[PDB]
Amino acid sequence: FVNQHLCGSHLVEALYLVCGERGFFYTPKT
Amino acid sequence: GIVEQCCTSICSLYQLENYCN
Repeated sequence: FVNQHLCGSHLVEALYLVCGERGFFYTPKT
Repeated sequence: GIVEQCCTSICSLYQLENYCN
């Protein structure tokens, strides 16, 4: 269910069922 | 330096389907 996935744990949730695994980039710039 | 990709500009079934490859 992808709907209004803009921050607010949305990018996380939508990503918690797409990769099918616990481990992604999710890293800003330095 | 906080980008706003898929948080308020772009992203919507098309570029994802590979956020982690």
